[PDB]
Amino acid sequence: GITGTWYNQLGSTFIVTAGADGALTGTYESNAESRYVLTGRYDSAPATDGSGTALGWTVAWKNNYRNAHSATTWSGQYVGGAEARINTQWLLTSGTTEANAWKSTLVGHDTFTKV
Amino acid sequence: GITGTWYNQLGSTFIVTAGADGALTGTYESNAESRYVLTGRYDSAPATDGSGTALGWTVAWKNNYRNAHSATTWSGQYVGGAEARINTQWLLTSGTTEANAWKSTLVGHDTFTKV
Amino acid sequence: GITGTWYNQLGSTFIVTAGADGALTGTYESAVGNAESRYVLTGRYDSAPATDGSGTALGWTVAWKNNYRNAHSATTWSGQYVGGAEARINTQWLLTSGTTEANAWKSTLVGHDTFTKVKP
Amino acid sequence: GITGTWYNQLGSTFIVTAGADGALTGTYESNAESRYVLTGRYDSAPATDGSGTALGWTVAWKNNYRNAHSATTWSGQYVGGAEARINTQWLLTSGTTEANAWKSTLVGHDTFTKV
Repeated sequence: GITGTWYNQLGSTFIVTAGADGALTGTYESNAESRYVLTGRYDSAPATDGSGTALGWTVAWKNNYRNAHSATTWSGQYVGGAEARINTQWLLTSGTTEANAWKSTLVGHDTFTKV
Repeated sequence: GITGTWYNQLGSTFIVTAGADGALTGTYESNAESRYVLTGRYDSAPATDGSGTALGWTVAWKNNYRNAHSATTWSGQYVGGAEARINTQWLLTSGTTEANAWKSTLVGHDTFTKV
Repeated sequence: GITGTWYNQLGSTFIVTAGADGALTGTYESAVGNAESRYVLTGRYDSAPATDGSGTALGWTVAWKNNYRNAHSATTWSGQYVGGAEARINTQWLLTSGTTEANAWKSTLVGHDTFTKVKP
Repeated sequence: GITGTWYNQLGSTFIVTAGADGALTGTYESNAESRYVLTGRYDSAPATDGSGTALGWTVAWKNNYRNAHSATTWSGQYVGGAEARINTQWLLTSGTTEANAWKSTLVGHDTFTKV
């Protein structure tokens, strides 16, 4: 259910493989200059009462072409069924000096679908 | 610098290895029954201006003894200096039904040190 | 056009008046949680926003205590109003329950709400 | 416990009156130029178990002299006694265009004391 290609509504696309050990690994494409490594974890033996599957991943925004000095972690759940969704909240953290530490983190949410 | 053993106020311990091209691997404990796998990423080429090093990691709270059907993601930055510390904000998502999604996700923060 | 009656995706109703001094005053009625009947709200908004088509920053608070019950908790919504055809307010919110020191790590929930003047 | 002047480590100062209704009213100072109105709510009947006292408040960052086109909300709790403190998580949202909303909200924490 998780393994595959997921789209948000801003044109972003990620491809993930959900491993039996509970590993999540893939590529987030914000172009080869826009592709980044993702890595995370998921609940590999979820409850079967209609609850969703807890998961999370991280992208550090560096590849072989560019570097944003920042990272995004998404925390959320997979909802199967009808048309599957991954509903998430995210944190974006940027490298800053001590003095700008207070404005280092952005918070948001994102929903991914299989189409 | 990142590589090593870290602690938080509440006495949890996390062991990381920072890979030369941005990977993070390790364990998070709070005894082996409290040991879980972490995985994440970091900026392997941070600014030279005194800024910190962005990073993130995830833990799914399942091991071979336990499953709380939830996962936590930490987004933050490593600050090398007088005292090396990792300053984070985090998100804990639980698997919930669609009716309870609204109360699925906790938010907090955590400071890690090597001491 | 912030003043008025607003609905979120889960059918909660927010009745608010935007005054001249940047004040936000009203009532909230939730469709979920340890809740029943109206709760008092107060907040602030930017009463002289930019012209560039940026939205209007705003915020408000509800403590979940009325004459019928007390959930020992408060939510704050932080967001922006976007005017026009289908007007709307997009928010991220934080819900803090009172806890003892030991349980404080789990005292805050975070979430996102979207309000529209039409009920879903 | 709550009415009076509170200070963060940042320097910022906030003076509040907690009314019997559960109203919070006051000013947030960082000179007139840096003074802003705050309004909020608190639980005027907290449990007795030793649970802190839930509150929140908002400041829109406009006064007669400047306008940042932004608003911050603090969600947190009051913990009384000698080292009485208010612990909060905050959100700061900036008015942005639709294209830019994904980066409109910052998150962080702050701790307020009486000294």
